[PDB]
Order: sequence, then C-alpha cells, then structure tokens
Amino acid sequence: METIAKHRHARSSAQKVRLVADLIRGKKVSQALDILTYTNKKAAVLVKKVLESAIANAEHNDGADIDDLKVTKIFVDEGPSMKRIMPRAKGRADRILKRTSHITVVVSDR
Amino acid sequence: MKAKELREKSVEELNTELLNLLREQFNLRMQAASGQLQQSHLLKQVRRDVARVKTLLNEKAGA
Amino acid sequence: DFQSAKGGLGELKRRLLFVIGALIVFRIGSFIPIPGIDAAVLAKLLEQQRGTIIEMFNMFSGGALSRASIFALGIMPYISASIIIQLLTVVHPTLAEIKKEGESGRRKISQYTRYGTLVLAIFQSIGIATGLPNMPGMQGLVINPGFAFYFTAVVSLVTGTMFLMWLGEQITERGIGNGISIIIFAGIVAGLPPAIAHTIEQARQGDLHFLVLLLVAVLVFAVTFFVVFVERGQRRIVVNYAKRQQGRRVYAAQSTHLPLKVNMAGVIPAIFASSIILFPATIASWFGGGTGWNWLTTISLYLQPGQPLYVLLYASAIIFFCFFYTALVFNPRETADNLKKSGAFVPGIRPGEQTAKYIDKVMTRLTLVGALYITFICLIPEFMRDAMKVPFYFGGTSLLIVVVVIMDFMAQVQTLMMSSQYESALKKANLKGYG
Amino acid sequence: GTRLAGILFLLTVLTTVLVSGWVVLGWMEDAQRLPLSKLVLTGERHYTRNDDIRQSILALGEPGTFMTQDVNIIQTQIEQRLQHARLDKPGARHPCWP
Amino acid sequence: RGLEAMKWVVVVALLLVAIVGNYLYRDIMLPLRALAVVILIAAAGGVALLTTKGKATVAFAREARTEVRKVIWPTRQETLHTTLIVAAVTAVMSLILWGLDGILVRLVSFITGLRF
Amino acid sequence: MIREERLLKVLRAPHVSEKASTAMEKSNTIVLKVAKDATKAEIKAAVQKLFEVEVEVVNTLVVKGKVKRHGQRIGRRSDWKKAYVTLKEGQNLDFVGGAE
RNA sequence: CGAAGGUGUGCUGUGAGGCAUGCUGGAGGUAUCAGAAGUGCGAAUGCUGACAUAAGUAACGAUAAAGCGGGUGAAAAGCCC
Ligand SMILES: CCCCCC/C=C/CCCCCCCCCC(=O)O[C@@H](COC(=O)CCCCCCCCCCCCCCC)COP(=O)(O)OC[C@H](O)CO
Ligand SMILES: CCCCCC/C=C/CCCCCCCCCC(=O)O[C@H](COC(=O)CCCCCCCCCCCCCCC)COP(=O)(O)OC[C@H](O)CO
Ligand SMILES: CCCCCC/C=C\CCCCCCCCCC(=O)O[C@@H](COC(=O)CCCCCCCCCCCCCCC)COP(=O)(O)OC[C@H](O)CO
Ligand SMILES: CCCCCC/C=C\CCCCCCCCCC(=O)O[C@H](COC(=O)CCCCCCCCCCCCCCC)COP(=O)(O)OC[C@H](O)CO
Ligand SMILES: CCCCCCCCCCCCCCCCCC(=O)O[C@@H](COC(=O)CCCCCCCCCCCCCCC)COP(=O)(O)OCCN
Ligand SMILES: CCCCCCCCCCCCCCCCCC(=O)O[C@@H](COC(=O)CCCCCCCCCCCCCCC)COP(=O)(O)OCCN
Ligand SMILES: CCCCCCCCCCCCCCCCCC(=O)O[C@@H](COC(=O)CCCCCCCCCCCCCCC)COP(=O)(O)OCCN
Ligand SMILES: CCCCCCCCCCCCCCCCCC(=O)O[C@@H](COC(=O)CCCCCCCCCCCCCCC)COP(=O)(O)OCCN
Ligand SMILES: CCCCCCCCCCCCCCCCCC(=O)O[C@@H](COC(=O)CCCCCCCCCCCCCCC)COP(=O)(O)OCCN
Ligand SMILES: CCCCCCCCCCCCCCCCCC(=O)O[C@@H](COC(=O)CCCCCCCCCCCCCCC)COP(=O)(O)OCCN
Ligand SMILES: CCCCCCCCCCCCCCCCCC(=O)O[C@@H](COC(=O)CCCCCCCCCCCCCCC)COP(=O)(O)OCCN
Ligand SMILES: CCCCCCCCCCCCCCCCCC(=O)O[C@H](COC(=O)CCCCCCCCCCCCCCC)COP(=O)(O)OCCN
Repeated sequence: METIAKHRHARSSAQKVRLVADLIRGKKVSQALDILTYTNKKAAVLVKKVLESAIANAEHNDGADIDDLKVTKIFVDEGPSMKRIMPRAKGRADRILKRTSHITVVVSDR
Repeated sequence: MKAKELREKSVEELNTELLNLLREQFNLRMQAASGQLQQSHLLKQVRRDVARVKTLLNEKAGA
Repeated sequence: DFQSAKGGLGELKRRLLFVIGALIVFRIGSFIPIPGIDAAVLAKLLEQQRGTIIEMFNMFSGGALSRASIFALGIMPYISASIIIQLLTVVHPTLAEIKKEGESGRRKISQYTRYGTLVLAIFQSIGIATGLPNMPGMQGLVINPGFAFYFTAVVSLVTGTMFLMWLGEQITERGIGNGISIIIFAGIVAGLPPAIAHTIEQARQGDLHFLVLLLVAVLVFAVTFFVVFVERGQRRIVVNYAKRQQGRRVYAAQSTHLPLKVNMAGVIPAIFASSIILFPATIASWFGGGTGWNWLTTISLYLQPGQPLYVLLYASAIIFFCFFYTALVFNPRETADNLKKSGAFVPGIRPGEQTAKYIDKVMTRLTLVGALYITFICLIPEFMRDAMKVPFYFGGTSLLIVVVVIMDFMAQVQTLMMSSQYESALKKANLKGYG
Repeated sequence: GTRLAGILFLLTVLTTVLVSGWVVLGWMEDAQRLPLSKLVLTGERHYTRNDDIRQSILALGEPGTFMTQDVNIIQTQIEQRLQHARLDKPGARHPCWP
Repeated sequence: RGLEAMKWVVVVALLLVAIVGNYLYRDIMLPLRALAVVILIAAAGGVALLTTKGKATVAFAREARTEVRKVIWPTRQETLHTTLIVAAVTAVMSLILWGLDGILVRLVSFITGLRF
Repeated sequence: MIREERLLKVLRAPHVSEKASTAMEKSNTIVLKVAKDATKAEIKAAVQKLFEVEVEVVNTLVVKGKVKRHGQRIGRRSDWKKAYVTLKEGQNLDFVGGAE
C-alpha cells in the first residue's frame, strides 16, 4: 500500500531467502514471524528486519494499525552477481559470483 | 605591478627584498601552517611581490 | 522565565493556576499580620533616599546596628539556594536526591535544597527581631496564636521570605542558575532611589534629573556579550563539503578540539566590586585612627584609598579560582575528552596524554578578560564624572544586581520554543585498546 | 568535592560580611554625654527614610561557564572494485595409446 | 615585523619635550625646600629601559612574549558587531524600570503598619 | 655575508603537534619540517643566523610521503624531510626562538 | 490537444512487411517518387557483453586437536582479555 518495506543490494544466497518467504506468506504479523527468531538460518533474521520496519511504517507515519496488517505478499528477486575470481588451479582461474538479493516485502491490509 | 617596479632603484630594492622574504614571509608561512595565524589572503600576497624585485635585476639591473 | 510543573496532577492546568495565584503570593507578604508583614516584600516607611547619615561609609548605604536598606532579609536564604543545587549534583551521587535525571532532576533537587537552605534563613532573624521592636519595624499589631516570644519573633520575619522562596524554586525546571538572583533583583530596585534620580546640588554633573536611568542600559549590554565563549581551535580553513555517491573522493575540512578554552573569567558574582573598595579604607580610618575615603566634589579626582588596588588582588584571585579549583577536582574538560573520540582522524587521538603543561600555563597568564568584564560595569558609578559626596561616586551595588533578568529575554526564548538539545553522530564507538 | 563551589559561598559571604561587621560599629560613633533639656529643640528627621532598620544585603548569580562547539563530517560506507580477464591452458599430455 | 616588537615609538615623542613641562603644572617652580630633583627621576627610568634593550625588561620577549600574546589573540578575535544588534532590545527596557518604581513602594507603606 | 637569503629559505612549517612531536620537544630536542633542502650544515647555520638557538647534533632523515590509497592516477603525499634539530639552548615555548 | 521507440491489440497484403489503435513514453519523426548503401543473421570450435545450466552441488587450502569464563559490540566457535 504505502506501508511496505524492501531491501536491495546485499550479499546473501538468494535461494535460501526464497525458502523462508513462502513459509510466512499470508500468515499475518507477529504470530508466524516468531518462528524466524527461534529457527535455523541467518536468512530468517535477515527478512525479519524487513518485516519489522514495514510494521513500524504502518504504525508510525501512515496507518496506525498493525493488528489490521497482514504480510500479503513476501518474496525476493535475484540481485546482482558481482564478479570476482578464485585462482582455481593450474594458472586457470574461474569466476566466483557474489550472489545478492533484492528482498521484497509487500504488507497490506489484513 | 605598475608604479611599484618603476620607482625601484638598485641600491634600495636589493635591501628591500631581504626584508620581504625573511621576517615578513618567513614567520607568516610557519604560523599559518600550524593554524596560529592562518589567514589565506596574506599568503597570496608577499610571495607574488618579492618575486617582482628579482625580475628587474636579471632583466636590466634594476629600475 | 516563569514556568509551571508543580506537584500533583497536571502541569498544563498548573499554568492556569500560576498567574492568578501570584496575586495570592503578593497579598500574604503585604498584608495579614499573623505571620508578620515586615521586611520581605513590604516597606513599612514610605519613599526613598538614605536614612543613615554623617559618614563617607554611609554614602554607600551605611547602617547602624543592622542597616537602613530596602527589603529582602538577611543574606543567607537566597545565596545558599543556588549553591546547594550546584553542590549536590556535582559532588554527591550519594546522599543526594538526584544522580542527575535531566530536566526532571533540575526541578527535583531544588525542592530538597529549599529545606536545606531554610535552616540558614532562620539564623539572621534571631539577632534582628529581638532588636527590631525597640526601633522602627513593629507591624501594626500581631494577634499571635502563640504565647511565647522566644521562637515567635524569629518565625514572623522568616515566613514572609519563605513564600517568595518556595515559588522561586518551583520555576527552576529548566534549571539554570541566574534564577534565584532575578527574584532578588526586584526587591532592592523597587525601593531604593528614583524619587530624585541622582541628588542635585547645582554643580558640574549633579544639576539634572534622570541621570541614573542612562547608566543602567550599558550594564546589561556587557553581560549579553559575555556569552560568546572565546573559541578558536587549530581549525584550519574550510575547503570541502562532500556529496553522497558510491565511490567517495573528498571529505574533511574544519575540525575543532577543546583542551578546555577560556569559559569567561569574571563569571558568577553580581554585587562584587562595591564592597571590596569599601572595607580597608574604613577599618584603618575610624575603626582605627586616620581618615581617607572619597572626598571633594570636583574633577580634582580624589578616589585614592580605593579603586584599582581593589582589582589586581581580588580580580586575579577570583578569575583563577574558576579555572584552577574545579580543574584539580571535577571540571568541564573531562566532558571534552569523552565527546571527541568521534573527533579522531586528523586532530590527534591517543598520544601521551591529551594536552599537558600547555593548558596549565595558558589559563594562568591570561587574566586580561577577567580585568575587562569586572572593571567596565563597576567603574561607571565609581568615578561617574566627579567625586561628589552624594550617592554614586563609590559603591554601586544597586546597579550591579538589576542586569540579570534583562539579559534573559532574548536567550531563554530560543531554548523554550522547541524541544532543543543538539548532537547525534554516535552510539558509543567500538574500542580498540592496545599499546 | 568541588572547590569552586566552596569559593562561591566564600565570596558572596565575604562581600556582605565586611559591610555588616563594619555597619554595627559604623553609625558615626562618639560617646557624647548628653546636654539634657535646657529648653532648646530636640529630634531630627531626613527627607524620606530608607525603610525600617533591618538587615538587607543581597547577592548571587550562576554556576557559571559557557560553551560552543562544532560538529561536521560523518557517514559514508562506499565501494569501488575492479577485475580483469585471463587465459591459461597448459600442455603436459601425450595423446598416443599403445 | 610588528609581531616581534611593539613598544618603542610612542616613548620617544613624549621623552623629548614632556619632562621639562611636568614640573611647571599647577603653578609650581619654587623651592618648598628644594624640589627640581623631579627632573632627574623622570629621566633616570627611561635610561634603564633603553640600555637594557634586546628583549627589554618588564614583561620581556625572550620566551615571555609568546605567553601573553597568544592568550590575548583568540579572546579578541570574535566579532563584537554581530552581538551588538541582538543586544540593543534588552538595553532600552532596562532604562524604563529605574524611574518607574518609586510610586509602588510608597503606596504599600501607607496601608500597612496599622492594624486593629 | 656568509650566506644569502635563499639558503635561509629552508623552513616553511614546523612540526609541533601530536605523538613524538610534542613529546619529543618537551622531553628532548626540537623538531621542525625542513623543506627538501638535503643539507644538515646549512640548517645548523639557519638557526644561528636567524633565531639565536644553539644546537647539538643535527639529525637528517628523508620522509618519503605516505599513501593516499584512493586513486585517480598515482595519488600519495609529496616528499619532505624531517629533522631533529636538537636544542642546546633556547628552551623555547613554541613560536619563539629569537629575532632581533 | 503527445513524435520516435518500447509493449499489448485489430486489420490487411502471396510474402518480404505495412497500416490503424490502447498503454508505456516524453520528445522529435517523416506521405510521395528517385538515387545510393558498412542493406536484412542462427549456426563461422564466429566475435563482444550480459545472464543461465550443472547446484545450493564440489570445495572452503594441511591429521600442529582445542575448551571454558569474562569484555566490547547490533550480534563472538574465530576478535580482545
Ligand atoms: C552553602 C553550601 C556549602 C558551601 C561551602 C562548603 C563547600 C564544601 C565543598 C565540597 C563538599 C564536601 C562534602 C564532604 C562530605 C564528607 C565529609 C567527611 O568525610 O567528613 C568526615 C569528617 O567528619 C568530621 O570531621 C565530623 C565533625 C565535623 C565538625 C565541624 C567541622 C566541619 C568541617 C567541614 C569542612 C568542609 C570543607 C572541606 C570538604 C572536603 C567524616 O568522618 P571520617 O571518619 O573521616 O569518614 C571516613 C569515611 O569517608 C566514611 O566512613
Ligand atoms: C595616559 C592615560 C591617562 C588616563 C587619565 C586621564 C585623566 C584626564 C583628566 C581629566 C579629563 C579632562 C579634563 C578637561 C579640563 C577640565 C578643567 C581642568 O583643567 O580641570 C583641572 C583638571 O586637573 C586634573 O585633572 C589634575 C589631575 C591630572 C592627573 C593626570 C594623571 C595621569 C597619570 C597617567 C599615568 C600613566 C598611565 C599610562 C596608561 C597607558 C583642575 O581640576 P578642577 O576640579 O577643575 O579644579 C578647579 C579649577 O582649578 C577651576 O575650575
Ligand atoms: C635618579 C637618581 C640617580 C641619578 C641622579 C643622581 C644625582 C645625585 C644624587 C643626589 C643629589 C643630592 C641629594 C638630593 C636630595 C633631594 C631631596 C628633595 O629635595 O626632596 C624633595 C622631593 O623630591 C621628590 O622627588 C618628590 C617626589 C614626589 C613623588 C613622585 C612620584 C613619581 C612621579 C613620576 C616619576 C617619573 C615616572 C616615569 C619614569 C620613566 C623634597 O620636597 P620639598 O621641596 O620639601 O616639598 C615637599 C612638600 O610639598 C612640602 O614639604
Ligand atoms: C586630546 C586627547 C583627548 C582624550 C580624551 C578622548 C575622549 C573621546 C575618545 C574616545 C571615547 C570612545 C569613542 C569610541 C567608542 C567606540 C565604541 C565601539 O564602537 O565599540 C565597539 C564594541 O562595542 C562596544 O564596546 C559596545 C558599547 C559601545 C559604547 C560604550 C559607550 C560608553 C560611554 C560612557 C560615557 C560616560 C559619561 C559620564 C556619565 C556620567 C568596538 O568594536 P571594534 O573594536 O571596532 O570591533 C572589533 C571587531 O569585532 C574585531 O576586529
Ligand atoms: C502558584 C499558583 C497558586 C498555587 C495554589 C496551590 C493549590 C494546591 C495545589 C497543589 C499542591 C501543591 C503543589 C506543589 C508542591 C511542591 C512541594 C512538593 O513537591 O511536595 C511533595 C509532593 O506534593 C505533591 O505531590 C502535591 C501535594 C500532595 C497532596 C496535598 C493535599 C492537601 C492540599 C491542601 C491545600 C490547601 C490550600 C489552602 C488555601 C487557603 C513532595 O515533597 P518532597 O519529596 O519534595 O519533600 C518531602 C517533604 N520535605
Ligand atoms: C547585624 C546585626 C546584629 C546581629 C546579631 C549579633 C549577635 C547577637 C548579639 C548579642 C547576643 C550575644 C549572645 C552570645 C551567646 C550567649 C549564650 C548564652 O546566653 O549562654 C548561656 C545560656 O544559658 C542557658 O540557656 C541556661 C541553660 C538552659 C538549658 C536548657 C536545656 C536543658 C536540657 C537538659 C536535658 C537533660 C540532659 C541532656 C544531656 C545531653 C549560658 O552561659 P554561661 O552561664 O555558661 O556563661 C557564663 C560565663 N559568662
Ligand atoms: C598595616 C596597615 C594596613 C592598612 C591597609 C588599609 C590602608 C587604606 C589606605 C588609606 C586610608 C586609611 C589611612 C590611614 C592613615 C593612618 C594615620 C595614622 O598613622 O593614624 C594613627 C595610627 O593608625 C593606625 O595604626 C591604623 C589603624 C590600625 C588598626 C587597624 C588595622 C587594619 C589592618 C587591615 C589589614 C588587612 C588589609 C587588607 C587589604 C586588602 C596614628 O596613631 P595614633 O595617634 O592614633 O596613636 C596610636 C594608636 N592609638
Ligand atoms: C583596596 C585594596 C587596597 C587597600 C590598601 C591601599 C593602600 C594604598 C596606599 C597609599 C594611598 C593612600 C590614599 C589615601 C590618602 C588619604 C589622604 C587624606 O585622607 O588626607 C587627609 C589627611 O589624612 C592624613 O593625614 C592621614 C592619611 C594620610 C595618608 C597618606 C597620604 C600621603 C600623601 C603624600 C605624602 C607626601 C610626603 C612628602 C614629605 C616631604 C586630608 O585631611 P583634610 O581634613 O585636609 O581633608 C578632608 C579629609 N580627607
Ligand atoms: C598583572 C599580573 C598578572 C599575573 C598573572 C600570572 C603570572 C603570569 C606571568 C607573567 C605576566 C605578568 C603581567 C604582564 C601584563 C602585561 C604587560 C605588557 O604587556 O606590557 C607591555 C608594555 O610594557 C610597558 O609599557 C612597560 C613599561 C615600563 C616603564 C613604566 C614607566 C612609567 C612609570 C610611571 C610611574 C610609576 C611610579 C610608581 C612608584 C611611585 C609589553 O609590551 P610589548 O608588547 O612590547 O612586550 C615586550 C616588552 N619588552
Ligand atoms: C565560608 C567558606 C567555606 C568554604 C571555603 C572553601 C572550601 C574549599 C574546599 C576544600 C578545601 C580543602 C579541604 C581538604 C582537602 C584534603 C585533601 C587534599 O587534597 O588536601 C590537599 C591540601 O589542601 C589543599 O590544597 C586545599 C587548597 C584550597 C584551600 C583554600 C582555603 C580554604 C579555607 C579558607 C578559610 C578562610 C580564609 C580567609 C582569609 C582572609 C593536598 O595537597 P595537594 O592538593 O597539593 O595534593 C598533594 C598530593 N599530590
Ligand atoms: C544551640 C546551637 C544553635 C544556636 C547557637 C546560638 C549562639 C551562637 C551563634 C552565633 C554567634 C553570634 C555572635 C557571638 C559573638 C558576637 C556577639 C557578642 O559578643 O555579643 C556581646 C557584645 O555585643 C556587642 O558589643 C553588640 C554588637 C554585637 C554584634 C557584633 C558583630 C560583629 C561581626 C564582625 C564581623 C567581622 C568580619 C571580618 C572579615 C571581613 C554581648 O554582650 P552582652 O552580653 O553585654 O549583651 C549586650 C547586648 N546589647
Ligand atoms: C503551641 C500552641 C500555639 C501555636 C500553635 C501553632 C500556630 C501556627 C500559626 C501560625 C504560625 C505563625 C505564628 C506562630 C506563633 C508562635 C508559636 C510558638 O512559638 O509555638 C511554640 C511551640 O512550637 C512548637 O512546639 C513547634 C515549633 C516548630 C514548628 C512550628 C510550625 C508552625 C506552623 C504550623 C502550621 C501547620 C498547619 C499548616 C497547614 C494549614 C511555643 O509555644 P507557645 O507559643 O504556646 O508558647 C508557650 C511556651 N513559651
């Protein structure tokens, strides 16, 4: 709506962030996001910050209700692949891509 | 610039440039470089004035 | 300024009460003879001009067991109020009622310090009020619910002062000094001398009226210039700003480091000069043998057993007292060190110790700005223009006191009209401690 | 504790104290032995009078000191990076099969 | 230059003429038992300072010039003018007060000190 | 004369700030940035003719500058020399040394 | 008072393609006829840039093992003590 929050351009395996997007999708706020703070992966506590910021924007500034706020759509789209080298072996080198993501949270009405 | 140069005289100008350089720029540039009398406009002058005197000497042996 | 934050519920409906109930504060000091009426806000004898005569000393305003002077009893009550506000905050985290709680703690300590200062306010009225009914001052009749005289004389005089005192420590939410002093300015000014503003005698300068009024306007003017710090660090010049971009290029320019810097020297007293000149001339003359004060009435000067020897000794002492004292135990400059770890990169970081014997000698030799402030506002009624034996040709305690509220008006409003403060650039830096 | 605070009390007290000590003596002294009533006129007044006779001497100011300071220059985390191409494929292979 | 010395110029003009004149002032040129020895004392002190000139005594300038001169320098640096305009609204208020007061104190005096 | 004004052009800034440059003036020596003259003898004779400072051993050391590691082209700060001039008399209190 | 291009759509010619039009877009583009081309791309172990695939796979650089308690900090198996 106008309550959203998003993140762009930070190193992280984007596929792993993709898994936890689905997990909490459409399951509202602070009642299925508590999962994240008590489970595996640092991808969990990475999308947690994006969630609780959207919430804080539907509270302070625009809106005033966070118990009438549901995390409707949450996904994450492939970011940049920042080229780098690994000297692989035998004078032959092969590219390492430094995977990145653009985390996209879209909270709306509950 | 103009009248400055023109009124210079050999004997005179010789002893005047010693004053210019030493103890009117010598002090200044040291003080200024430590922030204890740093005034940037004063740095621009004196420097580009002591220069002038030496010009006349190697050009025509003073004015 | 006058503010409200008074105890019990609300603070914005305590503001409603405040202006209306200031009528009640004026009324009970003036009238109602049950807890006295004399000597706190109420003059019992009409009009104004000296009531002690036949001495050079009596020109200043003299006396004769206790003294002939306009209301605001003793000296003890008001002076100790600001001192113990300062003292308990700085010295005592233990056996104090604040540990410094911000703005809330400024008002908190004032309440407790009033009780601590109430004891001091007692002491002078013990001597005054046993002598008092045998000379002017006796009220019109006190009904007296008591049946004593021993505590009874003491109580009546104190209580009148106490009403003014209570409200005066209530307004001190924003908690600065030079607050106490303003309340105290009002009483002395109101009584003392406009009936003839400078006594005339058809002479060189005493020959016209409303002379005194002109003099006061410069005296404020000095105090407002006083708050200006002194500044100047290494500072360099401003060359750069910077822009936001993802690659940088240039940053850094001006930087200010405080060893402490001059904080102004003459600061704090507000009646100081006038009494210094007065005492050693008098004590030699006629509490000993000899003579010598101000004399004549012309521009033949005189003014020779006082004036600038008052300055050197006392002046130097007081100003160094600021710097030195505090520096040994608990000082602003401690503040500087903490607040400037974020300073690091360019102006210095860990060295031996930040500053040393440099700051020491600095504050020492100085003394000149201590001379300037102290002499300029007080010299004005000391010389005036002549040497006449009418008031304001040595002594000027009356015109010293007034200036304080006058300064306030422009300064205080800027702080009030926003929830101000400043700074935001850090969160406590990460420590790398080695070497 | 603070020693500056101790001075502050001392100065304020001192200025007042000298006036008060002096004042009690101060009158105009002399121990005149009274001409008594042999007619004449007695008493005096001044034009107005400076209140009734009770001690008022008054003072005080502030805890003192003034400050100003400057703040500028904060906040950049910025990147800049580079890379270049390469080639390499070595020999060390004999292709015959016996 | 002017940062390495100051005092000398103003001494000379006064020295040449003033001393003789000083005796005369307020109609005295006459022995009260002698006088006129005042001329010697006036001259004598100027001698002392002049002959000790190098970094000249009283305050001096070997190392002691840097002391005083650089605690003077930052203090008088700041701009007086900027403050002055702001100040002069407080100034005019002050003047009014010190003629005003007398009426109010006289008023309260009358209606007090009398109680039944 | 013994030397010209251009052999007395040798100082353009002292060093009087931070570690081993406040510490090593109070405790010992004196230190100043000495242009890029590449001499030791004329720096001894600099503080003789100008000033009135007396010295012990004069120590010369080349300073190769230091990196500015954000590029554009070459970067880096320019060369200069540091010299521990070393007091034997003077005992100067900073921005004094002599001058008559 | 909305060009080119981009992107959807309709119509039309045997076709190469053309025309119209919504949206995006925010400025220039060009009936008609003739002349001239670095004139049409999918492959050349083509060339260049970008982004895939295998894959969240192999590996994470010595078999000289590390564990605990405080400290800092947003967070300590790795840092400091
Ligand atoms: C208007 C407000 C005041 C302004 C002016 C004064 C400002 C003073 C400045 C700072 C404030 C200092 C506060 C000090 C508080 C602690 C005093 C103290 O410590 O007093 C001691 C002495 O008492 C004794 O003389 C008990 C007997 C005392 C008899 C009378 C003499 C009192 C002397 C007071 C001296 C004050 C100045 C010096 C303070 C350092 C207590 O006994 P001790 O066995 O030694 O204690 C040992 C351990 O510390 C605790 O077990
Ligand atoms: C350099 C700094 C100087 C600072 C002080 C300056 C003081 C100036 C004095 C007066 C102001 C100008 C007066 C203008 C003329 C007025 C009339 C006149 O000339 O008055 C005379 C003034 O004498 C008198 O000041 C006699 C006394 C004069 C004493 C002068 C002492 C100077 C001491 C200087 C010491 C070194 C300071 C160095 C500072 C850097 C006489 O005094 P009257 O009371 O008139 O006596 C009545 C007359 O006889 C008949 O009417
Ligand atoms: C200088 C010495 C060494 C070098 C020269 C040596 C010369 C030979 C040595 C001695 C000569 C023989 C002995 C002479 C003794 C003379 C004594 C004398 O004659 O002393 C007179 C006062 O001299 C006074 O300097 C009175 C002074 C009054 C106070 C002055 C205050 C200072 C004024 C400013 C001084 C100059 C400041 C600037 C300096 C650069 C006595 O005054 P009477 O006339 O009585 O009047 C006094 C009363 O008004 C009425 O009673
Ligand atoms: C032949 C020899 C004759 C000798 C006698 C000579 C007598 C007349 C001469 C001099 C008298 C003073 C005249 C000039 C006054 C100037 C006041 C002024 O303009 O004061 C300004 C400051 O404000 C301030 O004091 C603010 C306040 C300024 C006004 C103060 C007015 C006081 C007046 C007192 C009068 C009392 C009279 C008697 C009353 C009974 C000066 O600022 P600047 O230094 O320029 O700025 C410096 C820059 O910021 C930084 O580089
Ligand atoms: C100025 C405008 C007019 C004001 C009129 C006031 C009318 C009453 C309103 C409010 C009560 C007083 C508020 C200010 C109290 C300041 C002192 C204070 O804070 O007192 C205590 C807190 O007080 C409160 O919280 C408010 C008062 C408590 C309730 C009082 C109930 C009785 C009220 C009787 C009023 C009678 C009025 C009669 C008028 C003719 C705390 O004391 P302490 O911790 O500082 O020290 C301990 C003792 N040494
Ligand atoms: C600026 C204007 C002026 C201001 C005021 C100036 C100062 C005041 C002026 C003049 C007055 C000066 C007064 C000086 C102090 C006087 C002290 C005094 O009066 O002391 C007497 C006070 O005497 C009494 O009060 C009598 C005793 C009463 C005791 C009451 C309590 C007893 C409780 C016992 C309970 C059981 C035991 C408990 C044990 C812990 C005792 O003196 P003395 O007989 O020892 O001296 C003899 C040599 N001259
Ligand atoms: C050591 C004295 C310090 C005095 C400090 C103040 C000076 C102020 C300057 C000028 C005004 C006073 C002039 C005094 C002239 C004295 C003339 C004289 O000698 O008078 C008699 C003597 O006068 C004195 O001795 C002066 C008074 C002595 C007692 C008071 C001493 C006060 C000391 C104050 C010290 C603290 C000063 C602090 C200054 C910042 C003559 O003796 P007699 O005929 O009376 O017979 C002997 C006595 N019965
Ligand atoms: C503020 C902190 C510092 C305090 C201590 C400062 C001490 C400074 C030292 C010296 C300055 C003395 C200034 C006071 C002079 C007082 C003169 C005086 O009172 O004169 C009267 C006479 O007083 C005396 O005789 C006793 C005081 C004398 C003090 C010393 C005066 C020295 C004058 C120069 C002497 C030259 C001697 C020459 C000898 C041949 C005149 O009496 P009258 O009836 O004619 O006039 C009306 C009343 N004033
Ligand atoms: C006030 C003391 C403060 C002490 C503070 C703590 C300790 C710090 C250490 C040292 C500082 C001492 C105070 C210095 C105050 C400033 C003095 C000053 O700046 O004087 C200047 C002006 O000095 C003078 O004018 C000296 C004049 C001396 C001769 C006086 C002749 C007239 C005498 C009249 C008669 C007096 C008779 C008295 C006895 C009857 C210096 O001029 P300049 O800038 O050229 O510096 C180089 C000087 N070589
Ligand atoms: C009515 C006014 C009442 C207050 C007066 C001022 C109060 C000032 C506050 C405290 C004074 C000192 C209390 C005792 C401190 C003991 C511990 C200490 O550090 O003592 C030092 C000694 O005490 C001092 O240095 C005190 C210095 C200030 C004293 C000021 C005078 C106080 C008394 C004035 C009475 C009235 C005098 C009137 C004169 C006309 C040790 O020496 P040091 O600092 O060099 O360190 C040595 C080891 N490295
Ligand atoms: C129980 C504990 C709590 C209460 C304690 C109360 C008592 C102690 C408190 C305070 C001390 C008060 C001053 C005591 C000494 C001075 C008074 C004195 O000596 O009085 C006698 C002398 O009285 C006089 O001479 C009259 C003047 C007395 C006040 C003098 C004040 C002098 C102040 C000097 C300050 C000096 C400052 C120096 C530094 C600038 C009384 O004589 P008498 O018995 O014959 O009674 C006569 C009554 N008219
Ligand atoms: C003890 C009964 C008589 C007084 C009752 C209290 C009157 C309060 C009203 C007004 C205050 C101003 C006038 C006070 C007159 C003097 C009272 C006095 O001296 O009481 C002494 C006794 O005082 C004490 O025991 C307490 C002393 C300290 C506290 C004093 C507090 C006074 C104000 C209380 C107000 C309470 C209510 C406030 C809210 C409405 C001596 O007793 P006595 O007068 O009966 O004489 C017989 C012995 N010679």
